[PDB]
Amino acid sequence: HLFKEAQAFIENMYKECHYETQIINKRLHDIELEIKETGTYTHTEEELIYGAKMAWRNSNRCIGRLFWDSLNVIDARDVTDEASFLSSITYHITQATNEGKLKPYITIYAPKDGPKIFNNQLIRYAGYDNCGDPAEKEVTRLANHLGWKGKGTNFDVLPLIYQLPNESVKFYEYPTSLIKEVPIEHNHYPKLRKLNLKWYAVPIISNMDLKIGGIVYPTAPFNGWYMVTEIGVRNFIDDYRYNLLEKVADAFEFDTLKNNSFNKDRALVELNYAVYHSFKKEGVSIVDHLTAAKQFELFERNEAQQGRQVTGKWSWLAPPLSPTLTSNYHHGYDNTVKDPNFFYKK
Amino acid sequence: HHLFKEAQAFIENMYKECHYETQIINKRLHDIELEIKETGTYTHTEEELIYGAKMAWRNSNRCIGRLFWDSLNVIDARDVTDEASFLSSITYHITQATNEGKLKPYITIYAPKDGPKIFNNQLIRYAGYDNCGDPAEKEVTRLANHLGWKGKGTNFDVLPLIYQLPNESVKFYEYPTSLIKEVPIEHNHYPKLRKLNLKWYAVPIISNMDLKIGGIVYPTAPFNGWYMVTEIGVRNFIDDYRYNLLEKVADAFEFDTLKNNSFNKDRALVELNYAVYHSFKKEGVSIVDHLTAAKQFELFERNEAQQGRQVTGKWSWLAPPLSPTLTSNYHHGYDNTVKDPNFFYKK
Ligand code: HEM
Ligand code: HEM
Ligand SMILES: OC[C@H]1O[C@@](CO)(O[C@H]2O[C@H](CO)[C@@H](O)[C@H](O)[C@H]2O)[C@@H](O)[C@@H]1O
Ligand SMILES: OC[C@H]1O[C@@](CO)(O[C@H]2O[C@H](CO)[C@@H](O)[C@H](O)[C@H]2O)[C@@H](O)[C@@H]1O
Repeated sequence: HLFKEAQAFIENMYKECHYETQIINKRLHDIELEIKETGTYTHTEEELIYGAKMAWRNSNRCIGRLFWDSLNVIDARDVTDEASFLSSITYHITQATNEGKLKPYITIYAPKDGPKIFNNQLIRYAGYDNCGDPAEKEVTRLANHLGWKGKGTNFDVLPLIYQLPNESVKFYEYPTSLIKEVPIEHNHYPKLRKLNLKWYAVPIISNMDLKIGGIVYPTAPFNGWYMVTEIGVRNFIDDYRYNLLEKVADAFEFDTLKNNSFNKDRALVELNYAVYHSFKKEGVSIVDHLTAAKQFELFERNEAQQGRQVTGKWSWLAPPLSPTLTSNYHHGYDNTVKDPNFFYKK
Repeated sequence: HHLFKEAQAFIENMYKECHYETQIINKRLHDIELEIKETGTYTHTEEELIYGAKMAWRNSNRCIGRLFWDSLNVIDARDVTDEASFLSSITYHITQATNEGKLKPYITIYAPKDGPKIFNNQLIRYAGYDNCGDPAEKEVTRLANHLGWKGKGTNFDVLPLIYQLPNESVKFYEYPTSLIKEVPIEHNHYPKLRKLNLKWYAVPIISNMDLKIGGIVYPTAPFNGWYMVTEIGVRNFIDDYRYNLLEKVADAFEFDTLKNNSFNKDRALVELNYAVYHSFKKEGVSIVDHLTAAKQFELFERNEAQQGRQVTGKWSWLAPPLSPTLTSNYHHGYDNTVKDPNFFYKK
């Protein structure tokens, strides 16, 4: 079964790379071998780089796949000592941030006996009883249990929580200078700044499994740049998250929030307008929900031109703001999940 | 036989819900089994027809307004076979449904075999032309024109009923003006919007679906409820394959630009729904906003739990096309199993 998934991957990659049937066979030969010698096989560095790009390209729930081939992949399968591991994490965050103009990065670690990461994202705000991000409560209790103690504000950057093989779980705090943050303000509603809201620049998912032709990489944090509604609608407004609708509505001076007023709806638009332009002011990359969809159309065009069909999960590709104003809203998608890809941990 | 299976499942589900003794159910199943052998199908007890229609609305996975299923006003018109009575029954439904603005949910079920045939998508819809009107009603408008119907050629020409009684040509019938309640759209804060001369009808009456109850298919059974703001303010007015009014409306709201990062497109959308909502309110026509409708759906789920029934649904349709994250249904999935009785699109 392993060789079967492996074969599938090699064929697709090489066919897409216009490789002579000849070498394809040689490669399958080499693989079939070490699968017997070992139990699994090892991807060439070209396959690892191409496999991760393909995984992003098959990520059905991703609206930003237009830039899939832009991924900067880092082979860290050899990282086994604490110093180099930590060094690789900070390097990723530093190179991804790129002084504001974010760059797609993925740091792939060893598929077996490798560094384990417990964070949902390399960068997240703690979640406490009376403040913080409710979604990060679990990971925050773990941090505290380990000995970590944050300032206790609404935006305490959680530390990297990791564990090397044959060692206990540890946590590492990033120097604040490493994490770029964006104060949120509205150039038409002075009172918004008074709420002291802000968000980090780079979203680095570190709790998913990367699968390339049979091999499963349990640790391979990756990042892109935000799309307004992620911060302005879900992070800040979801009732199970920061749930700031009321405080923000006040900053916008809406005397009421009765459903009849449609102020709840106006507050959402304004908040995303503030988030977007606050990021723009800090020189940090961000894309608005509608532009993000236009870029997605191009992705679809670029794929059809390469003879590939487009898969996707409708409910995710559609933004939580003026969804009908996006092309993808008006038709369905084939949610078929292909390999390579990213999956949730069991 | 296949028919009896479905009739039985319906009878059992229904009578069980009404707490009817086992003997009552078995007696009914006998009578049904009997008349299927003697005639091909069976006839629904008037009670079964009324409760069956309500179970159909309650099982409709795509409907956010199911909290009111219990209140459906069912009209049995399986006896109507002549034209004059057919039309009369239509104006009656429209009359009762509208109720001068205090809209009431109604459904008229005609004969399941050899009954009146209806071609409209909704009893009330605006004509669709090549240079104006509702693009969605092009096909139906072509038919109306072919039959000799001729409208003033505006963006809002109320189409005529198009029907056909057995062994008779397809005809069209124009509703009296007084019969069709309409609402002019205007925004209190934006006087320029009135200048667009927009409006919409009060009652949404679906007339293009099949009602299925215990194996019995009722092809002609128009139903209605009242509108939820986004159906008009977002889809009907803004979809590019509908009236496509974003640019025009934006100008009425005086937006200097519609470039994406300006977010005016989104403000324009919220403002247009605010207009549509209060316009209906000003004219005294029932309407519910998207968020309020979703709150009522929460109640529906609470009531259904208390009745031992599970709730099915189609997520993408339940989530409104405006600030969907502000509705509870957006944050979890829904079992889209289609149970009977139910409504179906005509094949
Ligand atoms: C370049 C900028 C990018 C943009 C703007 C973009 C945008 C998005 C958005 C809006 C989501 C929805 C998140 C949510 O609301 O839950 C998402 C999900 C996703 N994206 Fe992208 N993306 C980008 C880069 C990346 C990269 C680099 C990868 C892969 C290496 C990727 C993989 C995915 C995956 C796996 C999901 C689903 C994750 C989940 O299940 O929660 N994205 N992306
Ligand atoms: C009493 C007020 C009601 C409200 C506010 C309500 C609201 C809605 C909404 C918002 C939709 C989606 C429309 C669209 O986007 O195309 C819908 C669909 C639906 N509703 Fe309701 N509804 C009501 C009454 C009814 C009644 C009385 C019935 C059944 C006898 C019903 C049957 C359905 C069905 C079958 C659909 C799907 C129709 C389609 O496929 O286009 N609804 N309703
Ligand atoms: O936009 C992509 C999305 O559209 C659907 C709608 O059914 O299919 C269309 O696009 C495909 C290309 O990805 C074509 O293969 C297909 O023929 C066309 O109808 C979805 O299947 C697809 O996910
Ligand atoms: O809300 C209905 C919807 O919820 C799901 C999961 O999203 O089912 C869970 O919640 C129901 C509460 O209404 C329970 O009856 C059900 O047992 C539970 O699993 C869907 O399956 C359902 O469509």
